[PDB]
Parts: sequence; structure tokens; C-alpha cells
Amino acid sequence: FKGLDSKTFLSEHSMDMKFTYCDDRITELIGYHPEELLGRSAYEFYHALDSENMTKSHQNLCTKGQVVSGQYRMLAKHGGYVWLETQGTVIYPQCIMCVNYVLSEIEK
Amino acid sequence: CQPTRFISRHNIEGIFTFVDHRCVATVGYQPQELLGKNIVEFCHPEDQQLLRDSFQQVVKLKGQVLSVMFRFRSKNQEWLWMRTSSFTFQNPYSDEIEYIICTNTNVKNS
Ligand SMILES: O=[N+]([O-])c1cc(C(F)(F)F)ccc1NCc1ccsc1
Repeated sequence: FKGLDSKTFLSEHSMDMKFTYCDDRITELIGYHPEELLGRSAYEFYHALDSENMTKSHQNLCTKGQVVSGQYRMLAKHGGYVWLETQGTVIYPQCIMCVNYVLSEIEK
Repeated sequence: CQPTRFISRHNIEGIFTFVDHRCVATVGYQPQELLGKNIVEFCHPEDQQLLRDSFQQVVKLKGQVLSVMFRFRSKNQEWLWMRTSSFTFQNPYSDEIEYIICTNTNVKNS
């Protein structure tokens, strides 16, 4: 069992969803070091079965300026997937700020 | 040319509770030098009330972004124009108190 703070991580992205920043909370949760994420599109990490839905949410975010993603799966560093939900906000566009919260343990 | 910016998290009062290390390049302080202090401590006297009032209102705006321009005192004691874009968050599975997420960018006043 983990407290709330320990299950949330902030990320920043360019408009193409490439990571430009990620807080270190992701490491304990999903395995990645923030530096290895930079310059990589968020799309590289979505489960195949969530890709079409995440494309639509990205569209909504760009159109409206904010979005709450559905539940989706992010590929973990050492295999398997973690369920997440993200609140995204466009900063004006200059970049996208995401608040990401983990909904599960890593599932393989 | 990438703007120079850093992310911070604040309690509703304005105290820095998290600071992205990009702050060093943006305003010249280490995260330790910001953490625990109110953002208003870094703000030009003419802008302080605007910043307080911005922090007070952002919690009323249903998680929408509130922007504010203000002069931020750098590590070299010089006033840098910042545009801070701020919004509230709280984990919807909880009733823990909202906090405020800011992106802080050095911008031109022109
Ligand atoms: O970086 N994004 O653009 C992004 C968008 C969305 C949404 F589908 F809601 F638009 C959700 C998350 C992210 N980025 C964070 C992230 C992306 C892959 S793993 C963690």
C-alpha cells in the first residue's frame, strides 16, 4: 500500500507528446529514469489496445486546452504494464503539463 | 529557441512544495533555496498582491489555468519577468486538499 503522493508523477511534453520533463516519482512506480524518457513520444509507451483512444484524447486536449484521459496502460521499463490516468493541460501553445496517477501495480 | 522554464508545486498559501531542477537555469537558485518559501518572497513589491490574489482565485476556477505576469528576484538579485501558468489538482479518488501546479517561464515585457 502506497500513499497518494507516491503514486502521482508530473510530466511535461512538447506539442508532439515528446517528454521534456518527468519527475523522479516515475522510477519507483514504472522503472524509468526521467532522463531516458526525454525526447521520446508518449505514444511509444501506450498499450496497443489504448492507442486509438489516446490519439482521440490528444486531439481533445489540443482542441479544448485540457483533458482527462480514460484509464490506459503504460509500458513499464522491465516489462508489463501499469494502469494510469492523466489530467493534461496545454500551456499557451508552448507545452503540455500532465498530472499522472497510477491505478495499479505493474502487471505482466 | 526553447523558452527557459521550470515547474513547481505549491500549497494553496503559495509555499513551494516541489521544484523542478530547471529552476537553476531559469532563476539561478537550487531547489533547496525555494522549497519551503512562499513564491511571494521572490516577487517584486508592486506585484506581490497580484500574485497572492492569483493564488487565492486559481482554486475557485474549477481546475482551469490562471496566468499571471510578475517580476521574480533572481539569485543575482535582478528582477526577471516571469509568466506563471497555474492550475489546481487533487486526486479524484481522494478528498485531500488541492494543490497548485505552476509552469514558470522567463518572458519579455515588451
Ligand atoms: O504527453 N501527452 O501529450 C499526454 C496526453 C494524454 C491524453 F491522452 F490525455 F491526452 C495523457 C498523457 C500524456 N502524457 C503522459 C504520459 C504519456 C504516456 S505515459 C505518461
